[PDB]
Amino acid sequence: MRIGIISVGPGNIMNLYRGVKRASENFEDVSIELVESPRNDLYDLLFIPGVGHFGEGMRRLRENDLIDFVRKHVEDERYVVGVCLGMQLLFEESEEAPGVKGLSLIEGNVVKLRSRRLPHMGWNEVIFKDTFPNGYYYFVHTYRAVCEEEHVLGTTEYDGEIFPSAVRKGRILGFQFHPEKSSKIGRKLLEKVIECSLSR
Amino acid sequence: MLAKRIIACLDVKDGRVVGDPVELGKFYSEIGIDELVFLDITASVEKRKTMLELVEKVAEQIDIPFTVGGGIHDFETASELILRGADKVSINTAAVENPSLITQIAQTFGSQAVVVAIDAKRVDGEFMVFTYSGKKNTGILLRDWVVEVEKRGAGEILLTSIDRDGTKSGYDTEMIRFVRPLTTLPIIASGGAGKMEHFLEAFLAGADAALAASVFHFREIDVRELKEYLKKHGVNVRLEGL
Ligand SMILES: NC(=O)CC[C@H](N)C(=O)O
Repeated sequence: MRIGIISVGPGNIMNLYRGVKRASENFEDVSIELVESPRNDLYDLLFIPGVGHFGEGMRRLRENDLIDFVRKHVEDERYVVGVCLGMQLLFEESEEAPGVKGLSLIEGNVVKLRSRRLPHMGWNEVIFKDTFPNGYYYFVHTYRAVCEEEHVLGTTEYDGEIFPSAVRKGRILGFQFHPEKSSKIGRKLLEKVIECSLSR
Repeated sequence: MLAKRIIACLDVKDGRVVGDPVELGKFYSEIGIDELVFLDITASVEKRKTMLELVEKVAEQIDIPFTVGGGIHDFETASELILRGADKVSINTAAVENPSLITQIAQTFGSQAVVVAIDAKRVDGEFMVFTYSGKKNTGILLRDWVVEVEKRGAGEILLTSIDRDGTKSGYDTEMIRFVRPLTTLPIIASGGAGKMEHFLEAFLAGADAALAASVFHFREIDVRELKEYLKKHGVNVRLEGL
């Protein structure tokens, strides 16, 4: 189990590292590396975290040559998991970054939430279609993904509006909330993600 | 749906709760507190690097958001503490004296990262803003300060009613209502909580979160029992399960 966590991206990435490290405590051969650059070989599980604007997201990937690296990971059916801004970067384009193209790894786009209180900050409830445990996770975001139902993994409702709080396309997974800040239920999710990538 | 937040506040000094702050906060996370807030009273000469190891230690082991404050007087200070691993800082005096500090924090680390602490008091029939640990009347109207705070970029208001603090008389729900329609910022009530009922009230007045100190530490209210209670009175809260 070689785990990568992309460490270029904006905002804090170390909490994700620290929680992924926590979640992996009971697993055999856990290596967790901060990925700043493309490597010779591919991980079994690759995290794209992020807090900040969509454009910074893509640029810190692009500046550091991680687009093809993240891409070659999908080409070899390796687990790729977007967290917060990472989930959004998984899509094609975003209102937050008018000219800026996403990884476009999952079909759809990103759109501002509809509420008068943006960002959607605090504990909100996630309901999944399977695998991952339903309950309250901690969120902070102004924007939301727009995809087909076959890709929706987890649902959330904030001021009347229902949006994907989690998404999935084969081995590509996206989460909108911060597992690393969602207490026990957050480890649990993170353990499960690891458990998915132990399989192939 | 979005949960009403139950927030716990610890006073720190020399990296110690005036237990081990990492210890207690980890325990608060396991019993179901929604957020931690550390208000720091270390001397003047030591504060800087002490506040840094605190954040450094907490951030190594806590799995929920945490706010740091006490004497955060400039952007540099705010910046080192966030880059160190704090989810947000709270600013009060330095916020009032220099409101662009709020935008400098919001624009650099996001609005999420700035909790502005407001301490109002009823003077001559008006809600007036005080600074210097509740010791100076700035002569600034709460109403005026609340709108500016939003407009400058802050993510949240921690709203403290000076006179209610320590009384056990309940939250200042009149203050909450006055503030409620004036801003779209989540609101945290502080000072006055004595019994589970008081939380309901503050939540009904339109507070987005409720903060307490001793009563949590010293155990008059139970976090678990407080939430189920709140749950029984139509307040949507986060509730583990087992
Ligand atoms: N807070 C974040 O940076 C998350 C992604 C995006 N910038 C949003 O606010 O929706």
